[PDB]
Amino acid sequence: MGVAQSPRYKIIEKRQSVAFWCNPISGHATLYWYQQILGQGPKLLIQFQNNGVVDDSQLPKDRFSAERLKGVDSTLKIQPAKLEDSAVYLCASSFTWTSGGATDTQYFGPGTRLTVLEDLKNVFPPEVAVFEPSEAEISHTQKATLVCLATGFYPDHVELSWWVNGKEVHSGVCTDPQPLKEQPALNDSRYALSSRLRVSATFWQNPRNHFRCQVQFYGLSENDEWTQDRAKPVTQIVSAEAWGRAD
Amino acid sequence: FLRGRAYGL
Amino acid sequence: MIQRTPKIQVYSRHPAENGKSNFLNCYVSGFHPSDIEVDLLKNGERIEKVEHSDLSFSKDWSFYLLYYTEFTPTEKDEYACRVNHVTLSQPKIVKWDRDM
Amino acid sequence: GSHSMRYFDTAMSRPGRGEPRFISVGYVDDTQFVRFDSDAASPREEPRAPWIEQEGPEYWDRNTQIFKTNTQTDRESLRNLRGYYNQSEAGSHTLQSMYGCDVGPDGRLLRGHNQYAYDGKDYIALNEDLRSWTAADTAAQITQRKWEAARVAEQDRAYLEGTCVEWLRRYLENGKDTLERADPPKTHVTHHPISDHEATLRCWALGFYPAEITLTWQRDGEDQTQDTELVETRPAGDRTFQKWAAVVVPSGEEQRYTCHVQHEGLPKPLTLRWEPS
Amino acid sequence: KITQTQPGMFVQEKEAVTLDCTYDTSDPSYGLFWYKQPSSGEMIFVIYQGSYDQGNATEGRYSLNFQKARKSANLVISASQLGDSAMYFCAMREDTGNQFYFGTGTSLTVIPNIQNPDPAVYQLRDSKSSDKSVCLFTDFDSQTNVSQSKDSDVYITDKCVLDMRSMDFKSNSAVAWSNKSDFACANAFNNSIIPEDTFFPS
Ligand SMILES: [Cl-]
Ligand SMILES: [Cl-]
Ligand SMILES: [Cl-]
Ligand SMILES: [Cl-]
Ligand SMILES: [Cl-]
Ligand SMILES: [Cl-]
Ligand code: NA
Ligand code: NA
Ligand code: NA
Ligand code: NA
Ligand code: NA
Ligand code: NA
Repeated sequence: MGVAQSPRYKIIEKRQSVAFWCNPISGHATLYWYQQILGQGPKLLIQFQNNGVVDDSQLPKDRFSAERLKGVDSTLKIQPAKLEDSAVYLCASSFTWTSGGATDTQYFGPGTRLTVLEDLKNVFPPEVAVFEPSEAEISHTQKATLVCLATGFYPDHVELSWWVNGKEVHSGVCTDPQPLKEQPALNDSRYALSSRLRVSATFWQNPRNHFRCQVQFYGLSENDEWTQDRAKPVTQIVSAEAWGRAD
Repeated sequence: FLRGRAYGL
Repeated sequence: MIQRTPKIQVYSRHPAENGKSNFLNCYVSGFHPSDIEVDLLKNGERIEKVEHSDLSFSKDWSFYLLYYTEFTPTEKDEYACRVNHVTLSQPKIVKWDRDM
Repeated sequence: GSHSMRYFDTAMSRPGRGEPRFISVGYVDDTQFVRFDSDAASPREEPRAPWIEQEGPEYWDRNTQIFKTNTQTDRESLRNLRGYYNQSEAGSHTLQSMYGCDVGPDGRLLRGHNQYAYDGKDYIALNEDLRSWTAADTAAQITQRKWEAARVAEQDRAYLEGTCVEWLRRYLENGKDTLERADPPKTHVTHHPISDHEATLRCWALGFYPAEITLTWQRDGEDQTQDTELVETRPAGDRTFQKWAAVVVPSGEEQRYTCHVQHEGLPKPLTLRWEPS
Repeated sequence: KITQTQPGMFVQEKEAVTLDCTYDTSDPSYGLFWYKQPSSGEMIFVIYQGSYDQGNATEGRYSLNFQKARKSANLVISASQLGDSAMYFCAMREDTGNQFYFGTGTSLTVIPNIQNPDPAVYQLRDSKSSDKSVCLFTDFDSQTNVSQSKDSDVYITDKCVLDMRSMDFKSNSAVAWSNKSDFACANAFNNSIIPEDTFFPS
């Protein structure tokens, strides 16, 4: 269960429209939509009790709308999107909203990250390279740090993850909280993001161990128009790999 | 202060 | 009980003293369902501008109303309360009686 | 002293006549303080007590929101109810709810109420423990199941133990001059000759608050009841109450008859007799 | 109105933190809610306090220091882990109000008690494709802050905490890179205050 939402990321050109879907905790009568601008907390857009509105005073007049036709499933829509709409759209559900007790507490979904761009032609997939650990690091600390560099991607719609022998690895990992503007001058600047997987010296030196660095990019879809020379920057997995080194 | 009824009979 | 007949009481706010200003009440109560028509009558003619409490109900679920009006009781002015409800095949009229 | 806050709610469908009638009136003890009614009834000229008016327009907007919101639920309630009882769309039906909290002298909860009636017959009630329901019949059992699955008792317990209590205190503080008064009954006995043989003695209690009162006739001290004709306690219309007790007595025997009033605002239970003035 | 001041907030591992939050209500009855938002910004509900409940609210390592008269509802995180960062949001639900009022949010970074610093700047040779060369300034201690470079074509990240859980080991790390030919690991962090005992292998 949990509050479900779709999609996780979406790129829209200015003036286009978006839909956001949300599925409340099964049986929750109340459903809220929030907008979260970068740097702020969530601010209520609209609230539903079963299939009816409780409050929508903060629904941006005539760009934003929302239905919950059958008091379950709900949908948030933005028709003409402005750049200012770039934000995370969280929905949340609860049993009640004025009980004045615990059943008021709101459980949020994963949220949808919306990025509204001036032109879709500025969207780039990441290029990702693995960097093998330095020899000195092995013969000094008895452990090997692989470094992953995901580069030249835009917008900031990526999730980097390490894969050791077909298994996504929880621990010994370090991804930057924030990307780097590869050319701080330009407004729409492509991004860089580094990550570290430190394993033991033993584990790295075995050449039957497979270290794969994976970047999930969320970009354009099949339905997005695209006229550039390079291929359309679709949602895709760009990944780099390395084997263990005996040395 | 009124009470809220979120769940019908 | 889907249907309950109204209890009507017609009385004054203060004990009636001929010539002194008062309020005439018609308390209509214990009825169900809610639809009801109440009129205060002075010598048979309907008293225009009567104030009333709006529909509420008791712990037994039966609804109640108070229809009241300002009035100066006189020796031979005859007040009454006409009430119509689904339980009444015809409008019930209760004469005001000072002693009650 | 001790107090009660209660709300009385109604939703009456009116097929082919208009939209359902939705009413919600609140009382602290025997004082109406707030009324919401889908049938508007004047430009928000809606019977608010002065000490509610002092609460902001935010209080008022919010309670209005909850009301409109409640009507919405209650429409769903009506629909489901006639499904449970296989009733056609054609009939008019009434849903009623009664809820609120009884606080002690120390402003803490004694009892929480929350019960429902359909077409003037009890349907479902929140038990005293505020954790369970009694269903009046098979139809109400569907409601009960639906409500235990959806944890409604918990939502209602929260209102009754939290919001109800806390606001009732806020109300009792702000309206102390009104709400804490106990107006004693102004009493008297009148004589009403029926014949040469008999006469009605009428024992009156006027202007009292709260409505709780006891009017009893007695003979030499020995109680009646079978012969005492009570009338239903009734509003004066000035936020005060009236009741009278009558008994028929053989002429000459008036002094043998005693009226016994008993009221909250009366220091000691009073005795009256007829007195030819 | 919620006011959680402090731009950010730091704490040692295994230590306890207080995240300040002062509300403004005037209502007789209301509720207070704390929510945490990690990277990958999901809103996780942590703790609830009703203005009327008797004992203060406790939930696991989370605790609400609710002071009605001073109108403050500080969140108390005890025995802090690394996974406690996380931006934290304070929210008030007041009977009279029409929404959860969320604060601007306080970010809490949890510093690891770095347990034997051997500062090093290693040079990671490529796997294959990428004209870059990557420097890893690693194993340093919590007292050192990494500055991003003053030169156009050199990118330097920011201290990031590795957790090797299995081996109890925790490691601070920072990465730098460039395409420019005059870039070696020696001068990579010449804009940062690196420890005097920083190892530099050739
Ligand atoms: Cl539905
Ligand atoms: Cl009228
Ligand atoms: Cl009508
Ligand atoms: Cl309808
Ligand atoms: Cl009407
Ligand atoms: Cl305090
Ligand atoms: Na699409
Ligand atoms: Na009857
Ligand atoms: Na009229
Ligand atoms: Na009473
Ligand atoms: Na009575
Ligand atoms: Na203190």
